[PDB]
Amino acid sequence: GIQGLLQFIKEASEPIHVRKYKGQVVAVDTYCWLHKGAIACAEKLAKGEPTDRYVGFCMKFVNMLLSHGIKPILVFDGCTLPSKKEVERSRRERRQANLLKGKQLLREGKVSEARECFTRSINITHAMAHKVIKAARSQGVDCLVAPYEADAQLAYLNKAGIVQAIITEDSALLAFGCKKVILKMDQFGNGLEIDQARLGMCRQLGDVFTEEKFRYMCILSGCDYLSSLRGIGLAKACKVLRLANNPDIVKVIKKIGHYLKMNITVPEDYINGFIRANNTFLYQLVFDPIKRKLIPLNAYEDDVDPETLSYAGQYVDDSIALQIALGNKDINTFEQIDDYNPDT
DNA sequence: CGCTAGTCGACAT
DNA sequence: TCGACTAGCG
Ligand SMILES: [Mn+2]
Ligand SMILES: [Mn+2]
Ligand SMILES: [Mn+2]
Ligand SMILES: [Mn+2]
Ligand code: NA
Repeated sequence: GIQGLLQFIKEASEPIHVRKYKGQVVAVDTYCWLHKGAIACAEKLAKGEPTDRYVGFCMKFVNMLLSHGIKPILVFDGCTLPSKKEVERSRRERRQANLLKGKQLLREGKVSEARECFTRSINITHAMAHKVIKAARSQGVDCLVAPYEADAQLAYLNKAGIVQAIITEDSALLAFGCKKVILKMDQFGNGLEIDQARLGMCRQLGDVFTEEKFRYMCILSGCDYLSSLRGIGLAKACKVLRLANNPDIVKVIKKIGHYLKMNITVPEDYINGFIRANNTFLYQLVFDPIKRKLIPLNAYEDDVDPETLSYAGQYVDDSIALQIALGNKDINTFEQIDDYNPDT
């Protein structure tokens, strides 16, 4: 959701081929592939007609990784995150709008236009993802459903040393503190890598290459958890953090118009939103696959009360988190759609 | 120049 | 699940 982030830090990126990670473990932001896969068969998906074309699309990529001796872990988005509800609403509204329009264009005969609308009405469901999971597993590929956003789960797997890199199209994964992200990776393995440790290569960040400041910059520029103040993008957010001296980020935001020589009113709820968004990048719940439990992405500090962090994912019993992670529990019916047992 | 909001692009015949 | 582009605005 950090619009314009990749161009802005392009200096820190390197063209690569995934051969680099041969014999290592890479995690995949699989909903990216799913959304790409679904475009080919949008019409049938919109009409409710049966399709599994998207499964073969994802499997091309999976197969390619395996051929180069990469051990992929496919990660899937799970339950809805309240911090993202506004964005979830606008996406839902847009899908609905386009689906209706396509249908009306079918009673018109304009199949060309109707196709353009359907393709923008695509909704990726757990049922669709679960078909990819079965395909993957049958080829011995580890799959994991995040309890909430795949984003934080990926970050967690990268930070824990479980995977060495993350394949995704979402550059905001860097604000979650991923070490290595591989973007724009094509079907042949060519892609664009950004390492957190090379963010200092990026001249226009100044000293906003440190984890905490980089996160603040991303949030300030406007992210999925929190719309920016009007007139603030990456460059001005970066500028505020460069020029600001005070460590207390709240006191800096309150006087943000000062650092920028702009008339910017900062509403009281914006500070609250900013804190919430910060806490969401930091403490969004993930599933530790080794101990098989729900944990915050980072350990709680001595400044956060975990009781107040519902918006970052509510805890559920670990036995339930397990069934979700294995893909057994449908997200929504919360009923068993499968009974895969990794032990046996 | 930097930011915004709208648009449109991803598939693959 | 997202990103790239662009014309217009300050
Ligand atoms: Mn849940
Ligand atoms: Mn979703
Ligand atoms: Mn994201
Ligand atoms: Mn995501
Ligand atoms: Na912004």
